[PDB]
Amino acid sequence: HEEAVSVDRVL
Amino acid sequence: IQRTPKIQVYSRHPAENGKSNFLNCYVSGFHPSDIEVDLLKNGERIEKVEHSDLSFSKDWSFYLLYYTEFTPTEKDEYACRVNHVTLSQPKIVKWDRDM
Amino acid sequence: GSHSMRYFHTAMSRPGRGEPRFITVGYVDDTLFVRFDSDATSPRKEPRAPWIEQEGPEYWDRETQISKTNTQTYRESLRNLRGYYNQSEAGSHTLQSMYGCDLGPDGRLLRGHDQYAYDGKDYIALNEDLRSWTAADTAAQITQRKWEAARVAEQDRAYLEGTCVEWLRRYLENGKDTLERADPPKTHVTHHPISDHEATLRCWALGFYPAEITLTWQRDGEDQTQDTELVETRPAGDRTFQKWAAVVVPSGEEQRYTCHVQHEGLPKPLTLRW
Repeated sequence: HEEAVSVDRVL
Repeated sequence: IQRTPKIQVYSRHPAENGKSNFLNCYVSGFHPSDIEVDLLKNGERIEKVEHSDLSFSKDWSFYLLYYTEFTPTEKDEYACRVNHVTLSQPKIVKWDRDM
Repeated sequence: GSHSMRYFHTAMSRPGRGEPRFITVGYVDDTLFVRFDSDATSPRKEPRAPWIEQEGPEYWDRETQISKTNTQTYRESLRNLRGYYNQSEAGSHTLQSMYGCDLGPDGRLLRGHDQYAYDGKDYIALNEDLRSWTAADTAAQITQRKWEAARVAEQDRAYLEGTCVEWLRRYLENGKDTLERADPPKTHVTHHPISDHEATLRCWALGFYPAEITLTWQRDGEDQTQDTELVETRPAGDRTFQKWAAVVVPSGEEQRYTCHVQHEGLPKPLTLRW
């Protein structure tokens, strides 16, 4: 199951 | 900044003339991921070729398996033809059943 | 007994040929189990192993949304990276990442991972402590600063210690017939003259899983590291892998050479001779 990531971790 | 592909050409099962098998071309260690890979029969491009899903290794280099169902014979010559940005011209690697 | 789950993300820009392509594949150990491709006719997370197929519609919807969100985030990251390096809009670039968990034989988290590369170069990585970052250069230092403010490491830690481990454990149970089955190598030694006075001894390992294996040649009991030609382990296409190791030996001296094979699937390590 993937991590529910968001745009707050854009580089 | 760029890495040239390693190429291995081999069969899925031990080669036995007249017995249906799979011809594989494994390309790996390359970067970037764009690559052109053809399987050849007596120098001509085989049409029904599938490939694994593009993935990459811990060192970030990409790898792919290209494969096609084939029935080897004594006379028929098989190879893998590979082009990549690191290569001035396509590289041809012949299938050698002892490798 | 040790196992790992890993997701691999790749985004590749292609000026003049549309927006950057985004791909995700997920692995348990050496088994690909899920894929996503933004260039697919109808992009969605798709199963690639039979044991994941039993997950329900809710799983596939959520996983697909994550991938669609990532497509957008990675495109924005590539735009940012181009500026961080003062790069022109002309060239094509690659952003890669991988993340996930390693379990030890006891089934507890052994180590977590979340790291990125840009154009094949390491860029930034979550440290083993799951609390801090290692940034490769002044560009990645910018990313590090944003991520520290966004508390990204805390999110990773929580996922890595919780969801990642629990679902990997779930996958291992659902796919235990394959994921927890080690298939030993079928081995043999071939002999090929090169000339009247030397021949190649080649030690073969076929049909094994997982990929990890050790193949060596000894002469009179001594390791032939520098004189051994080893090919990269390669996939057969039926989930199994292949490897060989060769040495060139003087004609008549073949009995001095031994091949040694070790692999999880083997009752006991093997010693082979021509």
